[PDB]
Amino acid sequence: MENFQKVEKIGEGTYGVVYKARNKLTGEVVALKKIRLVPSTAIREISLLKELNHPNIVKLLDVIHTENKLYLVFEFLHQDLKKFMDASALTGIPLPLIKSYLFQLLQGLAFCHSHRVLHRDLKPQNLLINTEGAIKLADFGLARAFGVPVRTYTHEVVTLWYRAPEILLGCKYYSTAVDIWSLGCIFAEMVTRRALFPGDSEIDQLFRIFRTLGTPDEVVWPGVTSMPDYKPSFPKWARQDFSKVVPPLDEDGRSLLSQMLHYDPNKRISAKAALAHPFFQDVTKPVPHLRL
Ligand SMILES: Brc1cccc(-c2cc(NCc3ccncc3)[n+]3[nH]cnc3n2)c1
Repeated sequence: MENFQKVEKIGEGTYGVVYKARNKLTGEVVALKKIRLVPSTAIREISLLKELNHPNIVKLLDVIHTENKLYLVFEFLHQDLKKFMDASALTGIPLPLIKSYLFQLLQGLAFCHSHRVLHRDLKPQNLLINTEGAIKLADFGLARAFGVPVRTYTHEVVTLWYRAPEILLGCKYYSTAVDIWSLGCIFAEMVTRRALFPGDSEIDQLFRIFRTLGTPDEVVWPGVTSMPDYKPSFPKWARQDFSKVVPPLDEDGRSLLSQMLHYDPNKRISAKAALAHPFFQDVTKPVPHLRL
């Protein structure tokens, strides 16, 4: 830590305070993350993430285990998508830019997933943008390392808006399809300028999902009725047309959103397959209008 000078508190993450900081020797400007509670297991797992390098993954520069505390030093980026969407509310992110960002995030998932590494807590606050038209995933792999708590260290509620339904139904064993689902929800949110499923508890989240996509059953999701927190007593809602759910998204876009939104995680499109989807045939890399 003494090798850093804290420029400023950026905010309060899942695990702890996030600082913008300068390496007190090397000049480099970085994101510094203190991790609350170190266990041998988390070290070895964190250390596997330093090698998981990709242009659409926020680079983990260094892990520091000293004084029995744990800091993570990250490539610094100046804005997240949550804030960028807020800034863009009056007219929406232009579709060519939504496509570029989606395309790039799928590239980063496709990388991590091929090495068997999931995010598990994708969300706008976790997706970070620069002035070059790029977008990157933060905190990849940290959920397996440390868990995902209900409240942060500052009791701030961790949002459920982007959580896949197999998790909400108590499935113990997640696959990579959970990130696809989150990303699907983020994709719908960029398009409509409104969160898809803003639940404020687990059941409100589940039921919000149900009301839009239909209560899942053994037809669409084999094995569903036998998941840990499934209850025969769930209300049975009918599914809504996607045309109602995300206008004015185009046919290709709606078609892809649907596959990213499949109940059965096994049926849910992979990142790699999704990059091949006709939605992305005219993809480009526009530069965002950023005010820092
Ligand atoms: Br709080 C919180 C929760 C999850 C991720 C991050 C960030 C933000 C960020 N920069 C975006 C901002 C946001 C606001 N002010 C300055 C930079 N990062 N750069 C590199 N890792 C980062 N992790 C912060």
